[PDB]
Amino acid sequence: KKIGLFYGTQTGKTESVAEIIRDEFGNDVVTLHDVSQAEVTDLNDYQYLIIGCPTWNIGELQSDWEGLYSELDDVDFNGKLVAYFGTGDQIGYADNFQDAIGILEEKISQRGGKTVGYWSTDGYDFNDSKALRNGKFVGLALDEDNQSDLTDDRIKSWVAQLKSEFGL
Repeated sequence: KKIGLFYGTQTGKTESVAEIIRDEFGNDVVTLHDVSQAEVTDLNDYQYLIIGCPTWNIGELQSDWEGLYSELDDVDFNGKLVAYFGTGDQIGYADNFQDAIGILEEKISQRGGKTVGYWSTDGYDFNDSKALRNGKFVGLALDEDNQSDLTDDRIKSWVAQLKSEFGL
């Protein structure tokens, strides 16, 4: 009803985590939007947003999201609070781990969005990332290929953090 969660997914992991995030928030607070069936103008309807996008393209963005990216200039995000999460492989993409959410954040904050939900890089083994803001990632970094046993606990901690930041 109040937080719009827009995700794009390739193998379905970002979508399953989006449903978990939805449940952790509860009370009909978050409405899920698969970006394959969304329009950029749908983002304008929320004052609270959660952007989900995996990184599997070594120097490109998830197809569904790749499309919306070009039209992100058509939307004013000033006043909106935005959080980010994505899936990736810190070993197979050591130099580009979670690049997708960093690209998205750069664009959105330029348009006026305020990033909420920074997440610690501790416990990850990678080299670089466009999502790296230096001591923290721009949002929740998940790795189901190497750290699937840490996923639910990470989601649990991040949602508790977002509850405070979003004022829930």
